[PDB]
Amino acid sequence: SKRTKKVGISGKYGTRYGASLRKLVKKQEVTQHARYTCTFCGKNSVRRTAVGIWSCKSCKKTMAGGAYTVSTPAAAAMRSTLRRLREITEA
Amino acid sequence: MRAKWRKKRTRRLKRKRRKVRARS
Amino acid sequence: PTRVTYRRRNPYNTTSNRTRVIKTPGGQLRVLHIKKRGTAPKCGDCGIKLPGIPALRPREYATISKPKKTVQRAYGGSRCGNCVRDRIIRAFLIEEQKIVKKVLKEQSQAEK
Amino acid sequence: RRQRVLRRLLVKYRASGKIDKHLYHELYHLAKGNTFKHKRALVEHIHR
Amino acid sequence: PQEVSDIKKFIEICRRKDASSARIKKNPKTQQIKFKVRCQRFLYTLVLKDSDKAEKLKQSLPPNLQIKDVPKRNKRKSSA
Amino acid sequence: GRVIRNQRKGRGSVFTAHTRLRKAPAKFRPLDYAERHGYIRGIVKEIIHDPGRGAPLARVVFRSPYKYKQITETFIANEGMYTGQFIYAGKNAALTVGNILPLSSVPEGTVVSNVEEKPGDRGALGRTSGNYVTVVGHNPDEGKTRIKLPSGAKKVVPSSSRGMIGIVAGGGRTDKPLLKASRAKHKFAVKRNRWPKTRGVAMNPVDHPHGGGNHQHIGKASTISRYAAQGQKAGLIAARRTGLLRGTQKTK
RNA sequence: UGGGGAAAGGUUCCAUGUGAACAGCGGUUGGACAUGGGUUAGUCGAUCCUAAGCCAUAGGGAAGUUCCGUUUCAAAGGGGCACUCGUGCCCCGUGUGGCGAAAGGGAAGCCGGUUAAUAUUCCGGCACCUGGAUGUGGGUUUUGCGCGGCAACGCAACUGAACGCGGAGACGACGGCGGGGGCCCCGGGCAGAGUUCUCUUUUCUUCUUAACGGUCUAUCACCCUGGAAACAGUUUGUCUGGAGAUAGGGUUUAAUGGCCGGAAGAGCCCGACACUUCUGUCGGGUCCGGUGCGCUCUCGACGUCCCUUGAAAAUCCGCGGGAGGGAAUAAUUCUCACGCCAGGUCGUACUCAUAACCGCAGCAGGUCCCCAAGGUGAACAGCCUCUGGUUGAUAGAACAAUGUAG
RNA sequence: GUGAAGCCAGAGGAAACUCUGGUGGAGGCUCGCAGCGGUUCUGACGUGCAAAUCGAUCGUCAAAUCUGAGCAUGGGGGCGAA
Ligand SMILES: [Mg+2]
Ligand SMILES: [Mg+2]
Ligand SMILES: [Mg+2]
Ligand SMILES: [Mg+2]
Ligand SMILES: [Mg+2]
Ligand SMILES: [Mg+2]
Ligand SMILES: [Mg+2]
Ligand SMILES: [Mg+2]
Ligand SMILES: [Mg+2]
Ligand SMILES: [Mg+2]
Ligand SMILES: [Mg+2]
Ligand SMILES: [Mg+2]
Ligand SMILES: [Mg+2]
Ligand SMILES: [Mg+2]
Ligand SMILES: [Mg+2]
Ligand SMILES: [Mg+2]
Ligand SMILES: [Mg+2]
Ligand SMILES: [Mg+2]
Ligand SMILES: [Mg+2]
Ligand SMILES: [Mg+2]
Ligand SMILES: [Mg+2]
Ligand SMILES: [Mg+2]
Ligand SMILES: [Mg+2]
Ligand SMILES: [Mg+2]
Ligand SMILES: [Mg+2]
Ligand SMILES: [Mg+2]
Ligand SMILES: [Mg+2]
Ligand SMILES: [Mg+2]
Ligand SMILES: [Mg+2]
Ligand SMILES: [Mg+2]
Ligand SMILES: [Mg+2]
Ligand SMILES: [Mg+2]
Ligand SMILES: [Mg+2]
Ligand SMILES: [Mg+2]
Ligand SMILES: [Mg+2]
Ligand SMILES: [Mg+2]
Ligand SMILES: [Mg+2]
Ligand SMILES: [Mg+2]
Ligand SMILES: [Mg+2]
Ligand SMILES: [Mg+2]
Ligand SMILES: [Mg+2]
Ligand SMILES: [Mg+2]
Ligand SMILES: [Mg+2]
Ligand SMILES: [Mg+2]
Ligand SMILES: [Mg+2]
Ligand SMILES: [Mg+2]
Ligand SMILES: [Mg+2]
Ligand SMILES: [Mg+2]
Ligand SMILES: [Zn+2]
Ligand SMILES: [Zn+2]
Repeated sequence: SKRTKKVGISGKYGTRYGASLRKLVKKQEVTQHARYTCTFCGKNSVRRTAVGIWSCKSCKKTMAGGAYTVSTPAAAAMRSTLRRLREITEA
Repeated sequence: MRAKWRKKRTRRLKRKRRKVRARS
Repeated sequence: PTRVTYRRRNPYNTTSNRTRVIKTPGGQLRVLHIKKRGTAPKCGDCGIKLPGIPALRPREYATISKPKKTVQRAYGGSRCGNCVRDRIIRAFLIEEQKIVKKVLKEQSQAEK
Repeated sequence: RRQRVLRRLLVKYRASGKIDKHLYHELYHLAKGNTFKHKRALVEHIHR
Repeated sequence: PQEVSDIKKFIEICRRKDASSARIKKNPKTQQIKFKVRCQRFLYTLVLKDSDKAEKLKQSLPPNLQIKDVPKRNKRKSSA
Repeated sequence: GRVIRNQRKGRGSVFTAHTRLRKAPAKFRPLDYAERHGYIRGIVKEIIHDPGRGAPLARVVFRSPYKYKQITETFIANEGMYTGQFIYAGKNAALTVGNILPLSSVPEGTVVSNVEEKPGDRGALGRTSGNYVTVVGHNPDEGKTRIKLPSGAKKVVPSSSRGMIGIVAGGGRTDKPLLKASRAKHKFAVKRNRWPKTRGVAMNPVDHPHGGGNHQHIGKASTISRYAAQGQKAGLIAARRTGLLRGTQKTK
């Protein structure tokens, strides 16, 4: 009762656009429809509305993030480095 | 209380006072 | 099984030609034209519909008595009341912290 | 049709008192799964 | 048109400057009596199940305004 | 021949920009005394998406220092901003993500966005989804700052310019292929009409310099000089080199 | 091939009469000819507001007819009071034009009848909106501007200047589910009609209740008590819960739901009696249930898709703030009930198509919408039927070749 | 008509994980009416119904589908999936 061998979510495209393109689109699509835990209220209800907007269904807060993920490794490393630099320099 | 109804209400009082002025 | 016809000059179904089918005491099926449906006002902060306030078109609110358009408390309209409770609590605690913050400065920083 | 008939039976038993909530929740999820074919098979399962 | 709940307010309604006329309608099948008075804006109606109070009210009300008895098969001015 | 396609776009009749669904442009506040000497604060009300663009916009509410009123503006939201935040603007503002402070008051190594080329033009540099600029060094005397642009270029800007801390939201928008004709057609359609693309070799001699022929070919060098007559710049314009980029790029 | 509209046509609409011409044959008939008649609005539209866009003003070009420019290097405005009398003062100031939708936004009318030709307009009955004027009833006040409920909130009223905040107007496509109106279907009863060699407690038709009000209810949501793991509640579709579930008790948005007025006095169906006409008259009836993946419209809670997130303005309401004004014998700036007057201008006939529009024409062509019965059947497939509408396209006799179609 | 993610129940294994039955209703998917288009018969007519029509057979049919009104671009100029 798996209905698929390896194609997964990107089975709606049938036999078009090529295997490599379907694999590339599937890898990035899978992370866009999932659900993520809210950082403020803690409940597991946060979903994507627009290209860079994610909102929680419980506390109704909305946050601006990446295109297909709440946060980016570059932005996380930049926030962490900026916090470290500020606290060492001014304290 | 929109201005049109307030305007009518004060004009109505203005005439009530003029009538009192002519009554005295 | 009689069929019906419009009674006005507009022949198109353009979200302003709202109709209902009625049967008349004369034994005929005609059409009666209706206006649009009013929307209930929402809260200023949270955005939910206030209870106890009717939903009418924006012009009909000028013919209704005042007590039917509000609720007897502070911020009667446009605020649900949970937001009012939040405002009261926030205002009191913020002013209390401002008092303690201001009192601390003269002794701990101006003793010299 | 089958889901409403089964759920109506389960709520009737819970309200009357023939079964308790611990058995109710388990029977609810077994009814959600394709386990019970019909009304007689379900009532037999409660009796057993 | 709006019901008047009790007997008490009918006489004040009938003793007004704009009470143009009034009429009496009787329903034999349902054993019912209807009292109607016509003002400028509304048509007040009173419903009575019993018959005894009808005549007493009829003579108690002021004689100034006219009262009709609504003949059957009401017809227009032109001949039937 | 007739006028070629790329000359008609300058008349601005059919090739204009669609702007019905855009509410306001994105700019900073005007430079004022309060932000030159101290700081002011504002609330973040909403995070909205406007058509034809990435980098979702943010709605911020400030007070009025001179009158009993409030002024609304529209900024570009950096990744990590959320509704209800207090944001600060001025010379003495703290150094956190989302704050607006003059570019002089920043230690080396910080990334900013929506930087003004000159103080008061309300943002010129680095305002696209996932891009930023980095400070390189300061010149305390004869105030000036060296910066590095997203393209790799280096620049010198006056020390009184402004910038807002963080990285423009939107992440890696251009990684997945559009994969479908519709999605691209919508993207260009919402901005300006350009989605139909016509190859110059398939054209007619009256229409395009590449013209016709019994075989589909150009017939002449595709590199066009820097100073050429209007209607001739159709091809590789002022090319310094040509071909696949094998080695490293000398330009920096 | 029915009943009505937008664009377009302009009397083609109705009555009476008729020699010639037209209707590719005839004609007593006609969308033809001649003589007369016919289109009534505070509630239906235009009138109001803005959209893409167009044109004045401040300015700059061009020998010039004129081109650019729409808030731009402009000294660009409006609110109140008292004086016999306009002519005297006192405040605010960032901004300051017009045109542009009979399918966008929008204050208000329903039923029955009536003419040869018009009616949501005319007549009868019963209502509503806006603008403008005034008096009674009731309410509040000597504690000067209301009471009740812990709460969600309630009631026939129940002060609010400058300025400011908010809501409604105000919005995508698709998928299944639930409530309501109309249509369709089945059973019983009262009337009338069709068939009958034989059968059929048989087949068919009518059995209706408007706008506008009163009263009792109907998803979501919210409030109070109490504190959950042997975890619980629960949708067709797994969401919800110590950021407070189950359970018990309440408040509220939403009638196209039940009853009462309007309203049986209406409309409809039978019977019986006069009888030139003018005219009629008198008797009865106008009910009770069921069913559903049924068709159509509407409302509500969910779900999916986007590098596509799906108008603006006029107009209307509540609040924060506290300017001014006002009684103890009456005063009253009470959004409550009743009561007085008025609501200007233009379109309204008819067709909307195998004859009323465009194609040289009474042309097998082209041209934007609303309503949508029974049977077979998966079905707006094909075929037969009911309401309604036609029987109009030059005809008569015979059946060779060659043809067009089957 | 076919049946993508998500969800429920059962079975196997030391584990990592693997099987079975339902639920669900995605796709510039598919058969096929109205609409839109116009491949073949090189059919009919070809001083025709018609200065481009008629019949049978065909392509697509929930999306780059079809369409009304208002506005903009004017001749060496416009517009053009060419
Ligand atoms: Mg105001
Ligand atoms: Mg690549
Ligand atoms: Mg190409
Ligand atoms: Mg070619
Ligand atoms: Mg050339
Ligand atoms: Mg060349
Ligand atoms: Mg080639
Ligand atoms: Mg007709
Ligand atoms: Mg005439
Ligand atoms: Mg003839
Ligand atoms: Mg003749
Ligand atoms: Mg004749
Ligand atoms: Mg004769
Ligand atoms: Mg005649
Ligand atoms: Mg005629
Ligand atoms: Mg004539
Ligand atoms: Mg109107
Ligand atoms: Mg105007
Ligand atoms: Mg001009
Ligand atoms: Mg000039
Ligand atoms: Mg206008
Ligand atoms: Mg309209
Ligand atoms: Mg007419
Ligand atoms: Mg009238
Ligand atoms: Mg107030
Ligand atoms: Mg709209
Ligand atoms: Mg339904
Ligand atoms: Mg009724
Ligand atoms: Mg409960
Ligand atoms: Mg009744
Ligand atoms: Mg009767
Ligand atoms: Mg429909
Ligand atoms: Mg009048
Ligand atoms: Mg028609
Ligand atoms: Mg024709
Ligand atoms: Mg013609
Ligand atoms: Mg069947
Ligand atoms: Mg059929
Ligand atoms: Mg006909
Ligand atoms: Mg013929
Ligand atoms: Mg013949
Ligand atoms: Mg022969
Ligand atoms: Mg043959
Ligand atoms: Mg397809
Ligand atoms: Mg065709
Ligand atoms: Mg053909
Ligand atoms: Mg041929
Ligand atoms: Mg021939
Ligand atoms: Zn949250
Ligand atoms: Zn609230």
